[PDB]
Amino acid sequence: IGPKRGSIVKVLRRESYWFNDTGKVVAVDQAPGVRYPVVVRFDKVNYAGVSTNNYSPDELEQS
Amino acid sequence: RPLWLPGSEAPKWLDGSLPGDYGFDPLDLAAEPGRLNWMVQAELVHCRWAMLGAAGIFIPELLTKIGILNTPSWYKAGDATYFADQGTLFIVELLLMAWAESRRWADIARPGSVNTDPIFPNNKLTGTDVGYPGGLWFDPLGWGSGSEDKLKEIRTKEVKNGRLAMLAVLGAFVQANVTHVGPIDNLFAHLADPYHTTILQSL
Amino acid sequence: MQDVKTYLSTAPVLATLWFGFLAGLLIEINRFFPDALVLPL
Amino acid sequence: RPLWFPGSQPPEWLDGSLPGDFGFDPLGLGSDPELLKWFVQAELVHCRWAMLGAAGIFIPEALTKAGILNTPSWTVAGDQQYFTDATTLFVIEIILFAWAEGRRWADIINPGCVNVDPVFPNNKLTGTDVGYPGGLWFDPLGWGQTGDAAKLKDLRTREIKNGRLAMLAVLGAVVQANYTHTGPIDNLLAHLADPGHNTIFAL
Amino acid sequence: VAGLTPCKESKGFAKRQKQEIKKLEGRLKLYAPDSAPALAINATIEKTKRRFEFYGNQGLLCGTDGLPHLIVDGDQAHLGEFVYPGLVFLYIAGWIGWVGRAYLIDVRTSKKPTEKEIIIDVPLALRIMSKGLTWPVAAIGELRSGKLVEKSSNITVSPR
Amino acid sequence: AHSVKIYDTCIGCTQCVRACPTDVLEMVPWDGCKASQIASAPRTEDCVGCKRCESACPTDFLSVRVYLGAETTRSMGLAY
Ligand code: CLA
Ligand SMILES: CC1=C[C@H](O)CC(C)(C)[C@H]1/C=C/C(C)=C/C=C/C(C)=C/C=C/C=C(C)/C=C/C=C(C)/C=C/C1=C(C)C[C@H](O)CC1(C)C
Ligand code: SF4
Repeated sequence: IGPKRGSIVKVLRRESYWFNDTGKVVAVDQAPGVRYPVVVRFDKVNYAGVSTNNYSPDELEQS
Repeated sequence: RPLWLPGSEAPKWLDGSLPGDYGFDPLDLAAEPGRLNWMVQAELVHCRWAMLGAAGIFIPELLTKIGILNTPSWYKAGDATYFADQGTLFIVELLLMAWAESRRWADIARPGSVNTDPIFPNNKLTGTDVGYPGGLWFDPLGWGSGSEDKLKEIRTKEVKNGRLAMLAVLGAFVQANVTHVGPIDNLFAHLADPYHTTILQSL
Repeated sequence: MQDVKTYLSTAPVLATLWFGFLAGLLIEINRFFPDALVLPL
Repeated sequence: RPLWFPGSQPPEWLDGSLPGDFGFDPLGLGSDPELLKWFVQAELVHCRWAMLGAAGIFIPEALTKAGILNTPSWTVAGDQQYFTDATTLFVIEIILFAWAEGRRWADIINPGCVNVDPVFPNNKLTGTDVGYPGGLWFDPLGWGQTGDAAKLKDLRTREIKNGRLAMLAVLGAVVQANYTHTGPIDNLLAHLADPGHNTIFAL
Repeated sequence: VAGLTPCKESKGFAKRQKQEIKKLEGRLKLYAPDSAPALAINATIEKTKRRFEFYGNQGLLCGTDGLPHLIVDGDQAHLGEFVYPGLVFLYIAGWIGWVGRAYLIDVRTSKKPTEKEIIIDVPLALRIMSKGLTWPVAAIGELRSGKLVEKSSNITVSPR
Repeated sequence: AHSVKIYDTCIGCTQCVRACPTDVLEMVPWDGCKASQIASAPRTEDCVGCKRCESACPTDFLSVRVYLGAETTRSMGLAY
């Protein structure tokens, strides 16, 4: 599943720090039952200092 | 081709097709796609208004120095009285400039659209390139047509004579601001004592 | 100078060198042209 | 290889390829290869301006002491009155050196680009190294263009070491005028009489 | 204009010139006339007399306090109080705003974009600080071409 | 007392439990992540409300979330 590994996606999740921000997909989990399989890496950190977050494919579009 | 600065790379937008191209865009004012079409039309009116400007600033002042016209100076020509009011002649100009420049505005925006007459449509302008309205009203001698290498030379001669006139007219402006003397007398005061009539002495 | 000029290009040094030049310029404007309340040009 | 400090190891950036290279870099400011080529270019025009400086400081003041010429001292030479004012003597020189050093600025950045005369393209400079332009205007005797490289390096080494003595001399003339308030030829003849006492500690 | 006399014919403005030199002349009475601190007060008096003769010659408006007041409405007499040095300012302030904006675009497309802001790339900086000279033609040029503003779909927006 | 809620954005990184100073959080099995575990708050009546778990949660936005509600002698942290 997922759009593609190594692709550029835009986050549609409202409560994330990287909403409407360009991110790079580093891992998509193909195991069933995982709610947020797509792991997206960002060039900028959030207030917690991390750049790695998991999103569903419904919360991302290819840009 | 020769450039404005030897050892400097020419910009990617100024490729050398345009007449008068010496790769001189250091501040990148014509980089953007579609922008160099506007800046040639801007250069062409400014160069032709300055050659019209230099023929009305220096040539009547030079013949005043000989004394066969007795025309007033150009910076005091706005105070001169005529058959019309000086304020009135501004607005009659910009009603005529509203016609002549908006016909020119549509040529830059939509080329090949306003070459036909608004009244008698058999009269059509023969100009093909943008910024060169060939026709009986503007080029009656037909000097704007021929080979492309021959046409590039006479278009190079408009803007090289035009850039000199722009510098000229910008020079007369600052000369009349800090010295308050007309610019033919500024030339004749520079052929008498050149090392004492300089921009540092005039501040 | 692969690293000395990198230190000289840091944010506090370049702020000191620019504002040293900036306050150096505005003081020297305020010597030859002091008490300037109205721009004449 | 002669070195400035015979026990010390020579620096890596000073490999002896440059003329007048004696390994003197205790602060190591020529460590960057891009900045070393700028500093060699900075040292060349420093050397030749100081040798031209030392021929206008120590040569005519020796003729002033010997009575050959009635030229003023080098400290008060700019204070004298000429046919051109010294404020507007600078902007004549600044304009003339915007073509002399500005075209020299391109040769340091882009080698082999400003070697062709723009007015007449047949005239060109017979030079291949940065900082040594050659040609008829700068090397009319052809001594700087030799086939052998060992004699050519020593002649450029002879140019540098003659230069850096004058950079000590013109700096020496500046501090002598600030300390003794006397011309450096007159400081030499005061020192040639009693060298034990007439020194910097004579106060 | 606005009930203010010109400063060249203001009796209160000439009173402040009289009582400022008199304050400095009484400071000069306790020094030798050729002394070094007396040359500073003598240079202060000539700086004061240059100042008052400059304010009256620019058509400044002086109130009942004897003080020069600025008319910032855009009067044809009063352009150098606000309009002329405001356009001089906004050109310089837009120069600061254009070369700082163009530096961030030039370092966003880099390998480490955050190391180029603590350590400012001077050859990259100085090649666009010259380019900030012609900035109204480049700001409205980017405004007309759409490169000045970013679309709201690519802008980080806090949720409702 | 305090209501600690775990959401489905959790990756099972366990550091919310490790940052807990009053043993509220525990890791239960789950099927929604690679680690196959999610946090839970059974002893939420022992929660002081310090939000050390929210400081240690790397998920944006947070998976553990502490809502300060009615406060008792457990959630006031008193010894008297
Ligand atoms: C080309 C180099 C050079 C030469 C030959 C001279 C020569 C002279 N200087 Mg000196 N001087 C030099 C550069 C030079 N200086 C420099 C770089 C400075 C700046 C620090 C000064 C500042 C200076 C002062 C302020 C005074 C002298 C004075 C003197 C005279 C007395 C000697 C003395 O006290 O030396 C003092 C020497 C120094 C302070 C610096 C040492 C000079 C260089 C750097 C070292 C030697 C370099 C080189 C090996 C010299 C080769 C000499 C060779 C041709 C024989 C003597 C004629 C005095 C005078 O007027 O005498 C009456 C005087 O008061 N000098
Ligand atoms: C290298 C090194 C190594 C590491 O880096 C460390 C260190 C230590 C840093 C170093 C070193 C350094 C040094 C020593 C420096 C110095 C320099 C100099 C002194 C120069 C001068 C230089 C100098 C020069 C050019 C000079 C010039 C001159 C001139 C023009 C003159 C003129 C004149 C004349 C004729 C005469 C008249 O009447 C007057 C006049 C007009 C006045
Ligand atoms: S710290 Fe956050 S992401 Fe990690 S296990 Fe606890 S609730 Fe889940």
